[PDB]
Amino acid sequence: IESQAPEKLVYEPGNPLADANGYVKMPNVDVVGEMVNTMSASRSYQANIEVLNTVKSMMLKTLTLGQ
Amino acid sequence: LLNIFDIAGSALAAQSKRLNVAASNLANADSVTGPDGQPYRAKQVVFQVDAAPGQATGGVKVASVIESQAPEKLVYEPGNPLADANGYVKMPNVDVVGEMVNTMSASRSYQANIEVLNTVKSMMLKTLTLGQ
Amino acid sequence: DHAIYTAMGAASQTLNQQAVTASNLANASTPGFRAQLNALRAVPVDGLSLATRTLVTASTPGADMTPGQLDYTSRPLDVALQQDGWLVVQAADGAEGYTRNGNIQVGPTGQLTIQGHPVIGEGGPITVPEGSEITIAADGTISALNPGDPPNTVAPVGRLKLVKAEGNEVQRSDDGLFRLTAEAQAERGAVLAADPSIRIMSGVLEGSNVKPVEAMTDMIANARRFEMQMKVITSVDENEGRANQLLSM
Amino acid sequence: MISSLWIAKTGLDAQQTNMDVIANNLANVSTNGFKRQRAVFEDLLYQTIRQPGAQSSEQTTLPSGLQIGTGVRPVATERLHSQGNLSQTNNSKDVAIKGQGFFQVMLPDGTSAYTRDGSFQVDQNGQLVTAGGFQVQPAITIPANALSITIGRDGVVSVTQQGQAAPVQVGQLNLTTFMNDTGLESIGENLYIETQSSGAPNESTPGLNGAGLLYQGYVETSNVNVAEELVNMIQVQRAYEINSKAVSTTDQMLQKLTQL
Amino acid sequence: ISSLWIAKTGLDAQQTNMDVIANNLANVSTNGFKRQRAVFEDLLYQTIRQP
Amino acid sequence: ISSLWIAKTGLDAQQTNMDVIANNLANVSTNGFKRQRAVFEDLLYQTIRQP
Repeated sequence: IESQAPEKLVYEPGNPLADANGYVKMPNVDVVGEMVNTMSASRSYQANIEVLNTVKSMMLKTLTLGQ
Repeated sequence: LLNIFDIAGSALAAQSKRLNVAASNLANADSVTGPDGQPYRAKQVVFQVDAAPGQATGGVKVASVIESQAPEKLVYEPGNPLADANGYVKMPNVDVVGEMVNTMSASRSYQANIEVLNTVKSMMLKTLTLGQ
Repeated sequence: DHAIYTAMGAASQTLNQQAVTASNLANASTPGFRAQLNALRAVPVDGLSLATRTLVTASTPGADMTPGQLDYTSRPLDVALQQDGWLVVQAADGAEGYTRNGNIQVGPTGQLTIQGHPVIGEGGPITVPEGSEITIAADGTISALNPGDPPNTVAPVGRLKLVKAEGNEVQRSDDGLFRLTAEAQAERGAVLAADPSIRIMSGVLEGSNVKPVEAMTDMIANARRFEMQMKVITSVDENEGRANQLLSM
Repeated sequence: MISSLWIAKTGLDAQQTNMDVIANNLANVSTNGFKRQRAVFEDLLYQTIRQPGAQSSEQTTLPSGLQIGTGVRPVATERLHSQGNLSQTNNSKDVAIKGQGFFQVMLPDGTSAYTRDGSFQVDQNGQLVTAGGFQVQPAITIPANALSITIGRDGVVSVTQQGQAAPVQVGQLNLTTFMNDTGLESIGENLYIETQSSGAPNESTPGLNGAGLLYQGYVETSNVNVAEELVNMIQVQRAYEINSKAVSTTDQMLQKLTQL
Repeated sequence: ISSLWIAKTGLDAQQTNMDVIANNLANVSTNGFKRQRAVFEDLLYQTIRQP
Repeated sequence: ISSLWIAKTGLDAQQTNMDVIANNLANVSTNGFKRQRAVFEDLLYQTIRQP
């Protein structure tokens, strides 16, 4: 989906793409929030990778049932 | 190139080109003439999002570095050639404080993308040891 | 692990405070500008056990209605309001905004226009004869003397309406113009009275009340708080990463 | 890039523009008829983020909403048309103005400009010109052998001939007044051109219909109050330093963010 | 910021006073000239509220 | 920067003015000498378009 932040503006009435009351529309990125998002995304990805490895080890030792 | 390596590397290359435009403008502030004999027209970079086809999002393309159309602020020297009637030298239209702020902003964006690349790279090394 | 979010919040919101200060601080030497004071709100997270987290949401409680300090320009129609006074101005959409900018101007056709979207007084927009030579009195009356007529013809041509309202009962409206808070509307009504006790200081303008002292420590505390948040984030992620070894093997 | 950096940037640019105004204003002392120019700034549209709630008034509560806002764009450079002092040049062809009014002048490209400057001369043909050869309108042509020129208090310009005990009335030097004097478009060279913000020019004889009178042998001075400019220079310098501090603080915070 | 503008107003008042003094002193030996005195006046006061 | 350019023009104009003053002052006791006055003029104005 598309984030509904208020789409911050700047004011450069020398640059095109600035409307009447020259305002370059300037995408609405919360930089620190995105830093933290990547930080936590990496951590959760690593957790799930590990879960995969642990389950495979569980299953390969399941094969050694009996013998 | 893997997907995020492409996105972040494009960010890095775009930021580098923006920084080069800023450095060139800052260095040619107060430069009377070009080679052909013309005002040095200040430069700007326009950032488009990359990946027009497919998902419409990801990466940055900065093709077609263009010219900032501010009015070429003038000085009066009717002893210097390069001055028209009502002697007026052409004197580049570079906004030096804008260029310093732009330089700091470009550096910070550069470093942020470096940092995201570092984190994701640790993630990928962990990925490949999947099982074995 | 969710602690990082709270810390993130603080960091993010601190930047917002910085932003406010910056806009609050670039606007020095902007006529009649009202500093937008800011605060941080604790936000508890009431939940099912162990209420331990609180967020740091940023906010702007209002504007600083402390009269900025006056510049004497001797220009006949530069106006300074007394404390808690406002000039009423027909806003862009059309409604009575309130300003402290007394830098009045006249168009060729005689429209009194504090920077355009004109001024409102005792009726619609105030209009004066084209050869204005305006003078503005202490209580708001506006007199006009055509340049080539005997000076005993300065009959008043209008009155400048002034309104008393301050702080709690006034909020900014996404332009430089203030309005009533809609809590002060089941009160002194939609359109206020002229309050014939607010005085005018003629030939004098008012500058912005941007206190550099409190802004400088606003910024100092903001920077320190930001990098404290960064330390908390660093410790939290290092904790989680070193923790992730539990599940393997 | 975050909003703080660019907001402080526009603050720095506004202070730079104010300093440009002050420097021009200070260079143009000893420019006859020059009008001091004052920079007027304005805030930019406030980006609201969270509308305020309701004041429940049960307890004293802070009215917290959130709007950030930006920018200090320069909205005008007004021209303060107050009467400047006069200086005696003893020069017969010089002239100053008493009250509102401007001299109409024909530019080489054919349009008419207007000037509050009286340092006139005569070209080799006898026409009144303005230190730059711009003809004064309507054209006033002086005979070849005038002993003296006199420009009266309503512009009736006349010359004295050898032998005549009568100053043949040689021309009329009429004025032009504008409805909004401040709106004129200063094109440099001490000339203004009329624009939609000033209205059509109303031409009339000096002293009538609101136009001023004429003082021969005197020239108007620049009305620049150097005390205002010096104090404004101090203001501009310290505001610039403050905004520079804001940029530095934001940059350091961004560095700390991007380390991790 | 604040004291800067206050002192600038003081400078402007002193300069107006000096201008009037200069016009008085220059116009000595002008017939029937009536000398001029400038009366000054403090500007609006701002009230800081005591809780 | 443009402010420095403007101020340099102002300094040049004042120094030209001083040169004219000094030439007038030196040539006192020169027969038939006609004094000189420097007349100045502002430069073109940069227009910034309001959106």
